[PDB]
Amino acid sequence: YPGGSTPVSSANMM
Amino acid sequence: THADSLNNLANIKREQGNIEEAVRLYRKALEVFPEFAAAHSNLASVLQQQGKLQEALMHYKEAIRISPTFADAYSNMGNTLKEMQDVQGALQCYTRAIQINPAFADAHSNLASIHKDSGNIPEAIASYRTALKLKPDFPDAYCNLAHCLQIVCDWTDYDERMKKLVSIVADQLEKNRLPSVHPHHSMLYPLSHGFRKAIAERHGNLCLDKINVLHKPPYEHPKDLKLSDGRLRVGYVSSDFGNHPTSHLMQSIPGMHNPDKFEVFCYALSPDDGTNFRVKVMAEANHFIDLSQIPCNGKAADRIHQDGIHILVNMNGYTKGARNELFALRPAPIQAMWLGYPGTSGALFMDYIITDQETSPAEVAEQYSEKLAYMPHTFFIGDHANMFPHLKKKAVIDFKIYDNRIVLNGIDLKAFLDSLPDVKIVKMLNMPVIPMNTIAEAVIEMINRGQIQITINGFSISNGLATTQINNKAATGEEVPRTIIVTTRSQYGLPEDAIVYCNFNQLYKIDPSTLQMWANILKRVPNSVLWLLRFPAVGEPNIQQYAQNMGLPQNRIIFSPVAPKEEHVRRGQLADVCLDTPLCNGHTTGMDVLWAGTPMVTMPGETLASRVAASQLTCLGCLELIAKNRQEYEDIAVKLGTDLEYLKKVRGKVWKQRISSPLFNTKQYTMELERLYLQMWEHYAAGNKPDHMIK
Ligand SMILES: O=c1ccn([C@@H]2O[C@H](COP(=O)(O)OP(=O)(O)O)[C@@H](O)[C@H]2O)c(=O)[nH]1
Repeated sequence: YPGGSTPVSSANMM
Repeated sequence: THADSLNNLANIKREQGNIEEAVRLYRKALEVFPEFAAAHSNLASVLQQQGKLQEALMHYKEAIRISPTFADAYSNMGNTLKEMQDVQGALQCYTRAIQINPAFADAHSNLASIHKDSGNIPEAIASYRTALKLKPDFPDAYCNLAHCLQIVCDWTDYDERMKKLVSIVADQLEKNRLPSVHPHHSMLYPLSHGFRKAIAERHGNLCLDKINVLHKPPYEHPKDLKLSDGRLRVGYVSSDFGNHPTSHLMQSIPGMHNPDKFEVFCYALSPDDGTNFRVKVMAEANHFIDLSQIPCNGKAADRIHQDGIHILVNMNGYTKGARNELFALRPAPIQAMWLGYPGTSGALFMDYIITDQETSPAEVAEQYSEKLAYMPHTFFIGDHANMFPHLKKKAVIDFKIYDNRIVLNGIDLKAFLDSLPDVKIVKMLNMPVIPMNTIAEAVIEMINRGQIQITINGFSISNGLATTQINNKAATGEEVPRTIIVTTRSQYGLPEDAIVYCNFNQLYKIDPSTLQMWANILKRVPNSVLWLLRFPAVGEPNIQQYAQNMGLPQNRIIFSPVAPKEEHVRRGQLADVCLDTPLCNGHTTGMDVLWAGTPMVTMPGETLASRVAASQLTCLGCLELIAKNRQEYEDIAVKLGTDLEYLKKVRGKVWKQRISSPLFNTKQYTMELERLYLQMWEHYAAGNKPDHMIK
């Protein structure tokens, strides 16, 4: 969120 | 010339797979001729692939000195710094590479990737297009660009884009090169299930290749439970023990395991982030092991095997922070995919995927490399009852009876209502209603003036938009709020007299067909708005343009900023109905919306990711919200928006069943998980290879 953070699921690097 | 032949020999032994001899030979080349740019650049690449990044850096530094026009070395060194998490350094290197050779397609793509990974999608999009200008045939850049376009809902030439993606993957699989579409993204594009599984398998193979060079023998696995005093040793491996959706789902599970029959080991792949989520899992697991401190996958796998793990649980799959090499080493006799990754690992080292009959019907077992292992209701779970107990009950203020215009929630809400004279109780538990009098005016005045909180009869009444200013830990879901919180349509600019259809997912889950479905629904329900999130903000103007092209005025769609965790879940109470994305459902997001008591309409597809919401709804006991095709999805959505008595009945069902069904019951979930674990174990103990556990 603006001013903070909202972690989400995301892909690993490749 | 002798240095030349030495470098040649090194290359050969390298291709053979003998990396140690290759290194020995590159070094011999350097010994003979120290200023050999190619030997340095080759040895650097090799070291980089071995995960010896600091060492690779030394040689990249040599190469760039010797050959100052060596753009390739700058670019490659950039890749190494990126892997070392030196983001500025890597960018500096890509920038130099493009300055040295402006025609260098790869370097633009790598620079685009830094912009992407940093969230700056438009600059990412700009650099990928430049790459593709330079090199039209460039799978990595095309596919990475496609994902950027997905994130911001840019659907220019979408159908041809989707066809090209499929064609690119077909060609790469055929020519045995690592596909440019990431397995975690493969559900977004119309690839066959065969292709999606094959992409996953290619990633699994990457892990196997990495661990094969450790030349470790297979591990001897326990054959019974005698050394563990009759207890099954279960290891949960995750990079997400901390502030992350994964912990928001399962943080209560380790401490709910029955210690008489299970011994729980949590293997963290991430350092401690200081949050209560990490505190909780560290406090409640029988054992907590910080593998972030053990970078070597060989030493880390040794650690897991030494602990005597019977069932090792992969909570990452192909997501950030994963170390699937640990599973490729097979330190445990049974390894299962669970919860974190919504697709197949495609990998031989994974035995099971924990799922259910709604998510993964036996008919589609072919989509998975793993054997199916069914939980009896849904495999999905969430920690909402523990994190957000203040949302178990609600009261409303009648400001003219609506249940979602002006809402109160709090641990002490009953006591507050009891201090109030003229409260009416509408039967559904029950919904108390506060009349539009003095107390109710003071509340709306707070909201209108942007005031943070007020006091009424000694009770703390908080503006729901201001939680970070009142208690930041309550805002993120690390603590239960200790004040009474007010949530209202006016806080978000939502119409007081219309039906609100919401969807709080990241925008990448929406596609043209989905938005068209939504547009059709809005057109059929005059007094209605669609409520979406700036997730990210740069997606907003793309959605709006497509909506306008569909004949929807700007005011049919309302955007809100992404909010802190607690506010996000709490404001779901303001919606009438959630319209789930068919391409990739709400998963965590679906649980969030249901905890608010908001009916979600879904159309399950064929992939795991497209069927999760229907599984949640089925467990919940709301079969009527599951559509078999687009027309039924629209008809269901429109009936909820227009038959107000039906709407009331359905919302009432959701509201009651989030408690009375198994959906949010973490104790029941843990116990069913335990039953499944024992099935897996008895099967293996009797000397059988994994088979479907579909009771
Ligand atoms: O305004 C919002 C919208 C979402 N979320 C959270 O953001 C995360 C989204 O993660 P992801 O995309 O992986 O969700 P999923 O695909 O599982 O639904 C979830 O934890 C939501 O609870 C949030 O905190 N505030």
